[PDB]
Amino acid sequence: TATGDEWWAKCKQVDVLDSEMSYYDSDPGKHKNTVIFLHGNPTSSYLWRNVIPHVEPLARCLAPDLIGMGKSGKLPNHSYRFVDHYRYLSAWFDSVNLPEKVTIVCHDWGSGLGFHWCNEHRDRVKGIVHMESVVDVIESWDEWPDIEEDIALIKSEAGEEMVLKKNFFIERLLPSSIMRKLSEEEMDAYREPFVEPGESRRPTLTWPREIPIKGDGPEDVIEIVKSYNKWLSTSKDIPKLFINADPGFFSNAIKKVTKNWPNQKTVTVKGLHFLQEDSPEEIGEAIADFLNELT
Ligand SMILES: O=c1n(Cc2ccc(O)cc2)[nH]c2c(Cc3ccccc3)nc(-c3ccc(O)cc3)c[n+]12
Repeated sequence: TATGDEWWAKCKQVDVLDSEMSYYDSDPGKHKNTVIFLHGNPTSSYLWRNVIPHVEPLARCLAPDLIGMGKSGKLPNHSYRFVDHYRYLSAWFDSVNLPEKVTIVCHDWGSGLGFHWCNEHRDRVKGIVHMESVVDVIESWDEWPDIEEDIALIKSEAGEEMVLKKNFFIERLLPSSIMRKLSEEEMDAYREPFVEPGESRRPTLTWPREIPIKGDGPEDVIEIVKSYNKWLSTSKDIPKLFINADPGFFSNAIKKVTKNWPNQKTVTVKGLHFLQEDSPEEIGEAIADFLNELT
């Protein structure tokens, strides 16, 4: 239904350091909860468009486009590592009138950014809802989807060609992990940030190169994931909602990683990796119920 123009015309923009980030912000009013939605690779705030209306009745809902993605600014040095994204997203957090306690709803690399933000601002966290999330370092490939060889390929010089020239993540990976078929308006919304070939597509390539593989990953990312995984593994006072996807992609592995995490509820919905496009109403209602139980 809702087109890219329709969605981004509901969004605001805010200067962030040298650049600017676009974001959805629900209409100002009286509200008891503030919920931030973080997408990952290769999507944008558009990914939450059908989830958010089920949470807005009870929360101010923010959804930023990460730097270089959606309608946020492109960085001239083309450097979009995890640590760069966190720099701009942290500044964004500081610029949108957040109350003292927020709930984070995150997905894919958005969960990596959000988990790290929560671990660094533990006093600001009311709750965490996560799905298909970066919950741990990948220490043995046998407990995870078998993408070892794909990651090796994407780290190779063939990565530049697959992504920058052929837009592999948008054109092949994205539709392959959505059970239904996206309308052309929906698929154009995901295309829009990356229509120009070359370095405009750089974030969708840098993101998989950051994947924290023990002994094979960037060590700044590994150290961050290890530290937020330790903290999460005993976060007794942080109510957590793991939305498990069936069949999912990482969902099976995440179930095993977090089986002994305290204060995590699990709700299951139908979907592959981009579960928001297959079960948005179930995902939004679960978040609504989760916030309702918080009070
Ligand atoms: O880093 C990657 N994350 C971040 C992440 C890590 C651990 C975790 O628990 C959660 C999230 N995710 C991916 C995905 C996921 C996906 C995207 C779209 C469709 C299907 C699957 N797929 C790849 C990849 C797949 C083929 C390739 O040829 C190259 C890369 C890489 N990552």
